[PDB]
Amino acid sequence: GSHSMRYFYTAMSRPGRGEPRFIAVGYVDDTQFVRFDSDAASPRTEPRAPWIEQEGPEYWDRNTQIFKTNTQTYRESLRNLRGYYNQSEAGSHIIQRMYGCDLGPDGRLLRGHDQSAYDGKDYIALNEDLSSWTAADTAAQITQRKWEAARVAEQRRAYLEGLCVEWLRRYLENGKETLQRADPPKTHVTHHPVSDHEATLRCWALGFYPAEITLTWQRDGEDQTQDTELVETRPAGDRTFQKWAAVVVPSGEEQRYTCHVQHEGLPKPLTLRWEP
Amino acid sequence: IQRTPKIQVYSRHPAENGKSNFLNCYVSGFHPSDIEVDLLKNGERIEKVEHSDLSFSKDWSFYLLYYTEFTPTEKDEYACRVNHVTLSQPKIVKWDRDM
Amino acid sequence: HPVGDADYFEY
Repeated sequence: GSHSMRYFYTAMSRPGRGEPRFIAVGYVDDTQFVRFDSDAASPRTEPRAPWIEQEGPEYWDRNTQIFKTNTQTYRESLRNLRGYYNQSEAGSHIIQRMYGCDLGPDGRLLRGHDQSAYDGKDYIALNEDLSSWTAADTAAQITQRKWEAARVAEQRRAYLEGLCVEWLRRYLENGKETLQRADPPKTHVTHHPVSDHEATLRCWALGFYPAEITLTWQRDGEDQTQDTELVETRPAGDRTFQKWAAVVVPSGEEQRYTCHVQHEGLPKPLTLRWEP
Repeated sequence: IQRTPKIQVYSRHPAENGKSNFLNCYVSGFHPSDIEVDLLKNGERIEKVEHSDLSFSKDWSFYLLYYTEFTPTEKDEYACRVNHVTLSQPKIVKWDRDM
Repeated sequence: HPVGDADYFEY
């Protein structure tokens, strides 16, 4: 199917507690594969998935050089943004960056991304054309001018259409037994009375990968969007994910309710009901 | 501005008393990234808890998984205790095997 | 593999 690579950078200032922390993690789809943390006893790029371990010394050294350099440039950038917003030196602030490439089911580039935020708000993003920028405010317009002057977009475009896709393809092949395996959800419906007159039906999906899934309840074949309690999809810790959806129904009316499950790993979409 | 953590407490595998498993606390949707998470057994902090590397969602909010091996029993109580700048006092969420 | 930068890249 479709696949993506992303790097996520977080740079956090902490006045009075040393220099800003820089952390980078890399993902293919829902699988992390590398980390770097400037706070580590010996900051270096470390593998986080077995299929990346086969990369040579030059790969690790090159990654580490890049993240060490970013640690320094992001510290300068934090200073710069503090100034752009006329902020005092007393507060802690965060720059986040997420970038990478998306491939379609044929393996060709679907689109690229290079997005930044400041204190959790959109700051600047590379447009889908990979040639122009969208700045959130007049501070970000200053970054935009700097990046335009330095032809940054042209360099991101080269990476996103080139190395990004090339490496993602390599990782997909090297990790094909996991990265290209969809594990379908194991499902069941539970029943718990909440009173004499109502009961909870909870539809469970466990052990699935990737995280993308759709869980809905219908009553008489009609979507119950407003009445359904849906927890956020959550990691199990073994690569797989979990989710449930719950509905409170009148006792006696249980068979009017159906749980529907869509997941990439499913030969056919599931329809489930409570089985007393 | 700031976003308060969502918190879920749950096991890696379906819970079976007497069978070793993993107790998870997943915190998400929060900003900024500093957060304190403890797993509790009968009210006491569990010592050797591990956690995932800091990452974030498309909306820029952070998420982390805290976990440790545990063996559920009938009477032992487990919970997750979370503090964040958005919280005036630590929040406690109890482990419920049907949740 | 992550992307590189020109020397002295900054926001």
